[PDB]
Amino acid sequence: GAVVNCFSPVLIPDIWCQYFTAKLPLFAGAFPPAQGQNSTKGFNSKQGLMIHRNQNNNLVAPYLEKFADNSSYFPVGQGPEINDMATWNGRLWMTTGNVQYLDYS
Amino acid sequence: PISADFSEVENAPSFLSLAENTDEVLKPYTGLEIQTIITNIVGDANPNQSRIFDQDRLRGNQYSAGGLVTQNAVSAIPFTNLIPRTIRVGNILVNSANRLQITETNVSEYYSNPIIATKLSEMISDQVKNNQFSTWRRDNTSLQGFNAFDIATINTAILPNGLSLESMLLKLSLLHSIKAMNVDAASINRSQYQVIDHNTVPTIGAPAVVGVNNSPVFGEDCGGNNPVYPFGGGTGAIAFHVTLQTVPDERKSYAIFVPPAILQATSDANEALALFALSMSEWPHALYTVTKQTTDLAGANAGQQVFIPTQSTIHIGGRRVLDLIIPRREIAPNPVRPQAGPDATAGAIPLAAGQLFNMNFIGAPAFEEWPLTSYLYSWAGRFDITTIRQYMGRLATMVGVKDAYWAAHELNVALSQVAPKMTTAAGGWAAQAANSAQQSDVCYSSLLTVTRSAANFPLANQPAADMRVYDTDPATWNKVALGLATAANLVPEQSMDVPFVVGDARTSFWERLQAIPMCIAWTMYYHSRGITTLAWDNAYTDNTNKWLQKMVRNTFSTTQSVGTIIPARYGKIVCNLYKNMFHRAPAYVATSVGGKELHITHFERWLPGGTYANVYSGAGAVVNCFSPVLIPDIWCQYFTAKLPLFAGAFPPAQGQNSTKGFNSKQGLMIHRNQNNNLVAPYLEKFADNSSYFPVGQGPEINDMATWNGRLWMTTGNVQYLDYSGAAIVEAVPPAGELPVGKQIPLLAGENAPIELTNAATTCVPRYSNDGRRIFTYLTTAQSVIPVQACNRAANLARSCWLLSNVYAEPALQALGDEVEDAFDTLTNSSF
Amino acid sequence: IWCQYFTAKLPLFAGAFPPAQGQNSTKGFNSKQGLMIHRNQNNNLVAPYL
Repeated sequence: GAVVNCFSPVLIPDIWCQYFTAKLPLFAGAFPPAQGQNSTKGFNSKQGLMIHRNQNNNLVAPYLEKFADNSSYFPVGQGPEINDMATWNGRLWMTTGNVQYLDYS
Repeated sequence: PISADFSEVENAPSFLSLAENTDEVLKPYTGLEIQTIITNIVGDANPNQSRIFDQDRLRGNQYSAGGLVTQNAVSAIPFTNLIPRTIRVGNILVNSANRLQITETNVSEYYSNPIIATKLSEMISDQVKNNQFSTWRRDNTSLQGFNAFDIATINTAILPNGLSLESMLLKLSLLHSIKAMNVDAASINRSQYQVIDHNTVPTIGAPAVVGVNNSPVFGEDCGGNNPVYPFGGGTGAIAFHVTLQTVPDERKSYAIFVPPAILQATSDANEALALFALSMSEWPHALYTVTKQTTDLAGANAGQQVFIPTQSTIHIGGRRVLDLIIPRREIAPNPVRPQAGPDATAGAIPLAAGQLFNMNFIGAPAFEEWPLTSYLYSWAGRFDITTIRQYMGRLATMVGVKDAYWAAHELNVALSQVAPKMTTAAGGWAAQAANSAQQSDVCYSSLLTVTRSAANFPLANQPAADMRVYDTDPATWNKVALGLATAANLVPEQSMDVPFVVGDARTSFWERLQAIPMCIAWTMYYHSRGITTLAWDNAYTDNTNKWLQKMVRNTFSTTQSVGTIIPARYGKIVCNLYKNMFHRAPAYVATSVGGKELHITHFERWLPGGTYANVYSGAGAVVNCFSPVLIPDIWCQYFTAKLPLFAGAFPPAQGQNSTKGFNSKQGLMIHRNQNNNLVAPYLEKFADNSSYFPVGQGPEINDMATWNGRLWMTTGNVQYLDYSGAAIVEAVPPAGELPVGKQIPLLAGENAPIELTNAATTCVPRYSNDGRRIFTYLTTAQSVIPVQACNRAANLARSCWLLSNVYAEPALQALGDEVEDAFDTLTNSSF
Repeated sequence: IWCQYFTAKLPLFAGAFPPAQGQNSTKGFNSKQGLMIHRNQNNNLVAPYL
């Protein structure tokens, strides 16, 4: 019963977004079936992304977008870039099962 | 700019060419120009990464006269809006034995930008009203929240001034600058807790606590929970009406419409009634304090000092009784929410007072007055700067608040950033002692001593006014906040068009840097003609020398034309010494005589009455001479595009040639009086044919010779005597000692300035109190190398800073229009 | 100084810090040459223009 206000605002699950939509964006797409060829993959630096890998604390992050002064703190007056490659890739790691939401450091 | 060699001391612009009129439109001085030199931030915005706490001073290498280089020697930023009402004496905190420094404005209504009735106002008169003259009908054509008999008594005879949103927007520009001290600890400098109380180290960690009415000395808790006004003992009265019929029969013209655009379902929505009632009434309603955990120099005695900011000591308003008319939903006939008032709650503070508020009274019945110092005391811990910013954005949607807030903001900076005077010493870094008048004696950026209070608080004396500011009248506000009138300075905008200073954490850092070019412009004004400090103090009515009365007469704003302010002569000299010297224009407001519309800056609205920027000696004694010198020179040189020739960096010793002078090839001559022992520099040709100025003559502006006079009193053993070598009435420093900047505590690997490096050498005295000319003398034995340095046959070893000149172009983003954000490149055709 | 003085053309990263001649002695390379300051998590320590 505790407040878990660390996500973006959700109110309805994924299937209502995905089954009712004619043309749906990339970052909110259904996960295709498990045991198939071409099943479930991600987006690496071939699509322009970069990995963070804070491996000193055994703790690595996805292939996310390039920073440009967004690394630890955002600039006063700027926020997160619309990137669908990296938001797909971030929820691709939230579904693994032991996920930490920590920091640049 | 500082000098690389003597060939750019010599080829420096003059004073008369740099005080000329300019026709360029220049960008505003944002305060980022000093910032991108004295800190690690050059590029862009930084939330909490950039530790502004440690980045609070001018840093650089120095070069002594003896050929040695000092590595990391620092000069303090010499301006703060915080007077330490608890002083750390002997490593421990004690109460101040000093009165509080108060200012007072001269609020009056002047002919601003003209105003005209709109199509809505001509629609109410022509239609509806005029058409009730045939139908025997008394119907209600209610506009948005008010009766038709409330709009009908306001769509009436209009005053021919036009309103200026200046007093309410300086109060909004002023409580913002108070309530922005509690934002963080690594966003506010530590030097500005150390400008007056220099035996003090504030801490990263606990932020400042912006309290209210809890100062421990000389009253100043003006009703700690039974609050009154600080200027005049009294509590005021506020009443929230729904009609003009309830305002009893007495006031009814003073009644202020609260427009329904400032209160929407976007915020707390009832705090905006307190920002409205605080903008429209009176400043200060209470005496705000800033309490911060401080520690001594080594760090043992961690306590909490109490500060009082300077902008909670500025007496502005004169409206103590407010009657606010509230929008009544859509449309309803006349009647605890009797007639559908949205709200009127008391606050968040419990406030055991004379009317005895309990914790938070929700009450809007018909008349039922509250106090106003009580109603604003309850909303005194809630006015955070984000709420003030969105309130400014709700104001900007209905009136034009872009340029008027910036004029009111550098009015705030003009009369809020306040600096301690000087101390005369030989080398570098002298300060004053603890628990003394001299540490707390303090000046404006206009080289003008801030008056402190005479008796205990709340005050019945009401000292002399310092600055002419305008004000919003209620009667024109009631029709320009309602669609019934409009002007050119009141054309509405968007919340994107709110200035960059509003709601940002970096205001206490930026506002103390905006005040430095003000004191550079006034410093170069007062040093071109050297009239010491005595022939400025008692100069307004001296029957000797009609020239001097004309100087002090014209400097101040004591003229009028038609019912509006004529700004000062010779304050446009300071304004042109700002636009030419900095390539950035200061913010004006509009005043119209009739048809012709002209501009008045804080450079042109000061008032007479008050002493000038005195200098103290090492033992605390007054040394009223030199010229009104405030901040040390390198501020009046390095942060400058075009500094006139008499103020100039002594260039570094490069080869065999370091520092030279100006001789009879430039039209100068040596004085050489009665006795053979003391000789003077190459002064003007008029200096030997005067000895006393004529009654309409003063010191001729010569920057060949003012340079050549500070070139001799840098030697370290001069006397300021006379045409004949006799003493003067003015107080002379005890040796070859100059006014030198304030010493703050150092850090690791960080040095003090060495020798005439944090000093003010430009203040050459040239005009005594008696009207007689002051000559700087040397012994015949010790003037051979200065005279031959003037003749370019020798060199003088002087100390300097090892910095370089950059002076970048303006940015014009300043963290206030980051419209690049991806969700409005696509909502861009719809603007 | 062995890897500098006895050399016809020493690449730019190895270079003598020039002597203090006037007011200018030794300078650096900023974002006009395509560089930037690192500026990590904590506000206390900053890195050069890498």
